Amino acid sequence: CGKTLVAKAIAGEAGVPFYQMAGSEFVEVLVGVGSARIRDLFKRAKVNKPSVIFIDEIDALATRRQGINAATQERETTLNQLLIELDGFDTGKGVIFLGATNRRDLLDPALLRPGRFDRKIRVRPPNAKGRLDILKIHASKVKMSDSVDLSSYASNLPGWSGAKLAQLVQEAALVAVRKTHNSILQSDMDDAVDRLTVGPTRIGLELGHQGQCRRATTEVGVAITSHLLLRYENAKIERCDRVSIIPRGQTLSQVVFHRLDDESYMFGRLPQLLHRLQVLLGGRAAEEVIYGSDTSKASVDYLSDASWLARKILTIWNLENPMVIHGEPPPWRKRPQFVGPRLDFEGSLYDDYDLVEPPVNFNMDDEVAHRSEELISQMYNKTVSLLRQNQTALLKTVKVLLNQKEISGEAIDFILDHYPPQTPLNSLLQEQNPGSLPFVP
Amino acid sequence: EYLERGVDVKFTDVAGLGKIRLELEEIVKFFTHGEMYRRRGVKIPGGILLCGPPGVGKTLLAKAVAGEAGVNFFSISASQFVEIYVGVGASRVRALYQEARENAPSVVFIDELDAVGRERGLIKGSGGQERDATLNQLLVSLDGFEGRGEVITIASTNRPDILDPALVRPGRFDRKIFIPKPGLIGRMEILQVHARKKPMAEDLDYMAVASMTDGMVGAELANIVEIAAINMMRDGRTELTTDDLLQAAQIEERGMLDRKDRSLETWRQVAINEAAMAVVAVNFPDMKNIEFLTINPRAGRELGYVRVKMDHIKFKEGMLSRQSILDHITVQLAPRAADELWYGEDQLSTIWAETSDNARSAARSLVLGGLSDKHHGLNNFWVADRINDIDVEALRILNMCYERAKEILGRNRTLMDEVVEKLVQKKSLTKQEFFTLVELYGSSKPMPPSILELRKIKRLELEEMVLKLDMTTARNSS
Repeated sequence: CGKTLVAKAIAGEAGVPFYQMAGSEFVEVLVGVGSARIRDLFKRAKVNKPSVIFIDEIDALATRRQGINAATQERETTLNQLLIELDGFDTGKGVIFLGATNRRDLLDPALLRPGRFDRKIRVRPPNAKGRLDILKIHASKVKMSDSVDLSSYASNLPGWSGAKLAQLVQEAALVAVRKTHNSILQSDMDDAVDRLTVGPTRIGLELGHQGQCRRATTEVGVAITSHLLLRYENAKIERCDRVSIIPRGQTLSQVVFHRLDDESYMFGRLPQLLHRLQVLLGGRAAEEVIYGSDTSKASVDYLSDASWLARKILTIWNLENPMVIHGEPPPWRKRPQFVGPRLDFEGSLYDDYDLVEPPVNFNMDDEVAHRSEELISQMYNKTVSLLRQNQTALLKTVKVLLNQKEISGEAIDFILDHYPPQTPLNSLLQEQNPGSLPFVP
Repeated sequence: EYLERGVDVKFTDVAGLGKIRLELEEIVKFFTHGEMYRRRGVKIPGGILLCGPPGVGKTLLAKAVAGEAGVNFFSISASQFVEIYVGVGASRVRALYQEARENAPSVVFIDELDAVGRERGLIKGSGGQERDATLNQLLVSLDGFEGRGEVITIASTNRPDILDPALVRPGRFDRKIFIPKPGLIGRMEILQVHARKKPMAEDLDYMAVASMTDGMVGAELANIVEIAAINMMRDGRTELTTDDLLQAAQIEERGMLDRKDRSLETWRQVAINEAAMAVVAVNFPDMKNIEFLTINPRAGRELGYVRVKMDHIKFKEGMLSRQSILDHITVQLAPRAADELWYGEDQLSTIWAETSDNARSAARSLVLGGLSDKHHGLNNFWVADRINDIDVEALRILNMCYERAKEILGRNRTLMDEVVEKLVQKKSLTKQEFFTLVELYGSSKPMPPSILELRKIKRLELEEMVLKLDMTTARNSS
């Protein structure tokens, strides 16, 4: 996030001497050298007044004495010397101390007391406008093509730091060098984005047709269910941008999902959560409506998340109105991530907000389990009924994705428009090539 | 080495002392009138231990009593005694007590004994052996053999329970003084004594400021002074006033006020939640006094908040009635029911998922805390049926409180609407205007009788029935 860059900017704007040093440089083998270095640095700063002292990675020195060699004693002595030096500062001497940290939990609360660290400023990740400005700054240093729209990549990459955007620009320049382009095109930007997010493409590493059609069925069913829920009931859900089945990094398939604005990520109502549960169950719904009663493992993962999410409907959030007495923690925890389904609609899916209590009565537990099974079965039946009413569009999308190895959300929408509900399957089966799309984006 | 220069702290420089200051000047008498103490056959108590929350100025107290005593002052960190090697610490404490002995008269100070005063046998390591050796060396220097009457040790610990029983034995650490959190007058004195060093106005009533920062340490009062020094360049006014300190106390109590982009229905939802919270809070005696009601987002809390200060004596002693808790759960069931009364059961939001968990935790705690009247308290059983039935009473109490909250909320729909409109329009409401709207749009709130009225009616009933027994014995006998 450029905390060191911010401190350097402060020093440059103030026109004052700037003494930058890392905390790990104070940690040595000989005891007492770090305290002497601290004293010498503070003396040098006091000689050239006014001045700005900057200590990067102060958590290396100010690690808490956790209750969960002589290096620990040396760290304690250096921290005590730093505390003594900070407490002995006269405010009128014009020397400003700055300490940069990435883990505020590891910091000693003694430093957080008034008189040592009076101001605590949180450097948040840049917003969409901030990422746009950072991308403009980093693209000012490299030859850029006019077809590159930095606003789209600023909006489509949430949580990206300025260093990550600089790495993105540098990787795109490297791709343009590899492709012998005179300037960074939009294709180079997209390739660098895909390299950082889902990784580089492999070289002909493909499995058999059996284990590939199943992944295609899962991803196409999820995308089709999401698009149908958007089309019919006007659900406040995300949008499928593109689907790929080429292995990338460690993922054999992917569905890029466009992230909605954060203002809709707080007041998650019951219909929205039920529709997202339907989206999660849509994969197994597609496996059931397409491959009959012989399903596979590739749709169990989503089947896990739904099986947890309904629980968070009934126990943690208490959305239904037989009231419950206690929640339960998630037995399995999965980190929110990329092209896998969003599961961050309320910030996260597998993160209980400390709302769990141990149970005493065990009958309410089986009542809750029965209610969860009923809700899961009802939503699964609903999404199977919804998907079974549109079979030609689903099969056409599966075949098109199997042929092209990639598809876009607008292509799925065009398939849905050209295939209304309740069309017979012979219309699709009589076409000369099912895996052909006449739409040119 | 372990000696300090330029000690000038006195009892005037420290604030919020109280009768502890009396004990403090006893130490001064122990350093001044000691010949009369010795002539009366009294041994000088060499061990005083100051115990309290961090930030009360234990080091400041030691400096003040050393300056008022007029002797040399030693202040040493206890973490220096603990070493990865064994032996240096015992030599350090021996040389420390020796240089304190030759510098008689003198008083020494050792802070945070919890590093070196731990029990022997809680950790199995060489560091524990070094700690035991240093503890025994200080034990034998303090009382072990004859030859010290003029050196007095001063101790400052935050956790007195870790202290060795050998140390608190009479003759080593006998005097134990607790320095508590400052109350009211201590906060006035600390704020004034930290504010002498800053130009200040004559209209500055610190009473409201201290009435906002209840239950905060003297270091936190110094912080409140510290947020009353710089922040005025944004407006550029003349002199420090009341409202600046009030806003500084609000900032250090909750956090920095930040404004972000928002929609209108989000504000309506947040203001509806705050409206339910405040409306149910009005109708109960346990939290009737409401001061602030806002929906502005802060650091760490996007949601709004309400402020209530009932007297803080019953909570410390633990005298809270059952009706005091059963109402509060109803208050914690104020938001969700309002959702059920505003957006329908099919569109319940997830903003009240925290207060609803507080309500269920409070219900469980009241059930298993002996306040239940199922058999007679009895939160413990042996057979499975009663243990299973314990949890059912929590659900029943939760449902009863939810229905009571729903009825109370439906009683005040007009007050609901007016205060929610004012909340979306103004984003912050004070006590006066909110209570004015409550008076304009409130319903009947029959307060249940307190303990005194019940005592008086039961006393008159008891007197009348016992005198009824008196005649029914007398005229039957006479």
